[PDB]
Amino acid sequence: GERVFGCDLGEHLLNSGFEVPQVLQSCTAFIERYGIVDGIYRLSGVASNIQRLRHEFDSEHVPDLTKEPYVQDIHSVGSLCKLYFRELPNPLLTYQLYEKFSDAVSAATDEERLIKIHDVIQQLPPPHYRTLEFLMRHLSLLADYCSITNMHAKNLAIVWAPNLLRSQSVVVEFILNHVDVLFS
Repeated sequence: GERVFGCDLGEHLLNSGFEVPQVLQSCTAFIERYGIVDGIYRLSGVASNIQRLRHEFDSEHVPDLTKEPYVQDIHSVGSLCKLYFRELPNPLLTYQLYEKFSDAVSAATDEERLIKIHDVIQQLPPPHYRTLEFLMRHLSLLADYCSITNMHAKNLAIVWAPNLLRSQSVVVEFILNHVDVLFS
């Protein structure tokens, strides 16, 4: 189409043919291999570096992040990944389900929260469902490395939630902590 950043997620995936966005695949693949570092997603890239990457991906060009000059500035990749989500015109968790997600996590026990959160996730439209599963599995994998990155699930969810769920980090942390059962 005409652009990637700011394009509705469903429209973008209809256009590209990918299960989840190429930019998400590229950023996560890079981070999982080369970005297992202190402060992943906490620290930020240099703005000029983020805008360069944005401009490339926004043209549907896939830059080779694993080669210089990209391979050095890990945090521009993490920043870019978050920014893709921040610019979606309908957030990842969707406007339609925003209140249901909040209410779900407000249940009194983890069992009831699990059931209620599950029921909300199951009504996400397919492009949102697939993209959320892929992101949550990436952040769960990263949380395994928390002794290196100093990024536990709680802090991953705090940095991420504003980009994903808007009209909150409790909802995102709960999904992250239960990704295997919620996407089984």
